[PDB]
Amino acid sequence: YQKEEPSYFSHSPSPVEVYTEWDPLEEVIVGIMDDIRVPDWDKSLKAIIPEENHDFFQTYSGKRFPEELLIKARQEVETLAQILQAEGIRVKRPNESNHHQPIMTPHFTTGGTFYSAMPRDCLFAIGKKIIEVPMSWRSRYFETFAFRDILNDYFTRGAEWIAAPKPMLSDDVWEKDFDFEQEFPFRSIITEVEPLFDAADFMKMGRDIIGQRSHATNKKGIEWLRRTLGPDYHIHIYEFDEPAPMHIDTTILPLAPGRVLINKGWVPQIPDIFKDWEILNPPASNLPDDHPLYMSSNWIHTNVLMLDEKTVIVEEDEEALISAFRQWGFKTILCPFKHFQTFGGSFHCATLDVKRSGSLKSYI
Amino acid sequence: YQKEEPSYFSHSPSPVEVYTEWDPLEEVIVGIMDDIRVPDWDKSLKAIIPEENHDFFQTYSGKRFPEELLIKARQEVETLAQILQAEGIRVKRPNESNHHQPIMTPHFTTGGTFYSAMPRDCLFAIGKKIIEVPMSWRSRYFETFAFRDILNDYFTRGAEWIAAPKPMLSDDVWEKDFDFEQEFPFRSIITEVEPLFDAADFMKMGRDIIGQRSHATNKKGIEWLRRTLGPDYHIHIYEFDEPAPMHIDTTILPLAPGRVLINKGWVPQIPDIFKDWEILNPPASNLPDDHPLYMSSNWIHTNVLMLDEKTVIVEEDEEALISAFRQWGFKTILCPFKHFQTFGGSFHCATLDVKRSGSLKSYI
Repeated sequence: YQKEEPSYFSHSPSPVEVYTEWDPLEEVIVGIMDDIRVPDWDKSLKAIIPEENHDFFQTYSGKRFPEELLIKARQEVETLAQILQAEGIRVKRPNESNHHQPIMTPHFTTGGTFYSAMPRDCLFAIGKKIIEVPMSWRSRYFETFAFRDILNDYFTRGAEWIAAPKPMLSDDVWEKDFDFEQEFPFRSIITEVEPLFDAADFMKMGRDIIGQRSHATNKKGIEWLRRTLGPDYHIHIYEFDEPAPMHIDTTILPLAPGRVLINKGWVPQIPDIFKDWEILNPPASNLPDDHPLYMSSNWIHTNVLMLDEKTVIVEEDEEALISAFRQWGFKTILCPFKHFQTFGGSFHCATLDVKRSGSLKSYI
Repeated sequence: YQKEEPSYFSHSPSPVEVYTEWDPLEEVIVGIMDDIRVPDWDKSLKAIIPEENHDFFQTYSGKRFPEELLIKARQEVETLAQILQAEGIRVKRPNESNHHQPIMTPHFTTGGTFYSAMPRDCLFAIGKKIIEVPMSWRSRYFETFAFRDILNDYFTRGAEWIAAPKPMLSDDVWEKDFDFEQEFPFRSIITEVEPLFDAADFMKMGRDIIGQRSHATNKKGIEWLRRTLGPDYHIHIYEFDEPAPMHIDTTILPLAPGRVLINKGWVPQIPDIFKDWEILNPPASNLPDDHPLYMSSNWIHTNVLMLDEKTVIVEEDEEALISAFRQWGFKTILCPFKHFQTFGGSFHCATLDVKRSGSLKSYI
């Protein structure tokens, strides 16, 4: 009689383990800026991108961004990674890849991929799970491939590495009766044909998670996250006043137990899970009006990263915000990032916290 | 304060619920035989396709199978579907798709997909989970798309519908220095660069699952399925003497509690979980030597399907085995299927049991 084969992996604790946005950070993924590609102009971009930039994205669809802005964005994210290394944190970076090659799938084609700069959009990590999300942007279909050396490694060492079903993203994804000139109120550009969501529509609070619907995240996608995470976690969905919402990390940022940064202008009614929390309202950005912001509001400066309950990284020229964080009792670590922010994210979007020290608790 | 949005789904019970190969079958997916495509000749096919047929697969690489054979095969899977409906079983079928359109991904291209006839290969279902597995074949990259109306339906009614990370399938997926005439000892054509497996390398026995490594199922893939299923289930891996193995369902087939069909020639040492089981050795096949078999051995007739512990569907011309099943105490439902068997599978490969009545138990 034949005996079964022993296990192929050794017994090892998961290098992925994180429950909140604020526990002491131990390991983080940090995006890169390599030879990126302007995505092909379509309805996903048309619904989300600031009206003032439409002429640019239509002109450069499927081609490159200005080299001078990219060189500055590159130096800024390398500076950020060097600062995280200096704070004792393990840092992983995705690989370079060829963003400029034709892509053909059963229901769409693109001129390539997009970028590897925003790991927070394409990966969701809580507990020991790291999830490749089903993204609605066709140019982000293969975005996780650049992170695959990191993911396979986490997997071999005990991480639960799983994925939503890769979407079809046929033209059936888009609303046929959409008015692009009706900036308000929010009507989603994507339908309920399949589960879709970007990880950056959710924020982690232990046994509780806050999220929103957006042009990137539908009800099926939220329900898929609910089911996959299981009954250990509760996802609470709220609705805010931002026109054309995409990610949530410029609206609600938990910074410590009982302390949440909230975009006051877009949140006139605060989620009830914060009734006993201290509410901090961030001042407006000091960026010139001249400064290009291809893929975000003028509130991208609130997209901060917590190294622990009392330490935050914030863009170096945001003096009003920096000053506020200090009065609130936070240590500030300053980093230049305005040119990275042109490309639609700041420190939070550019990172994924995969390990923070602490256990799974309730804070509401 | 603002209250969170209610759930979007209902408390409906999962329509996927299955634990064994033999519990009374209530719902099943049955494949279709549409205008299918010959896969592009590559090293997976060279390792896996029988040597007699290499001339054909090289010469018709990326083009079609003979219509005469295809028409008969399409007839036979429709006869099967109707036979299952007449038994009172709910039958689901995938949509038609375009198998002949070029596919381009960052690390490979193909001239299309393959076929939608073998749902047992591309989907794995146990408990309430239905899983899109990471297949090693580039031509099978989008195989689950034809099934997505079924999968979306099951999901909205409560099934746990998840996926392995879609593989990169770069040329690093194959051993660069592989020699093909030394079929023994077994050496995998696919490497350990990413998790890969076909669902047909695993059989369900409640809390216990039996699987094997194959040219389509690697060590990382087995670990991935172990972790994803969790500690409710145990996967036992064994090794058999089939040359160039791809699936397990012509080698080991549990038919009822304590009764297992074992292909005696390939299994000189029986897996120890069968020490207390009755072991049924099937007789040899009845097909004439001249009958075309593209992608299988002449043991394809053991790939049977159980509708309950005492009812088995078997190919109608397999006189010896039909008689064996009756001697063993099984009701036999006969169906013509030889023409379908030419394309690599019989009843078990052609189907996926998504619901059988019963609870999770142990049979070992």
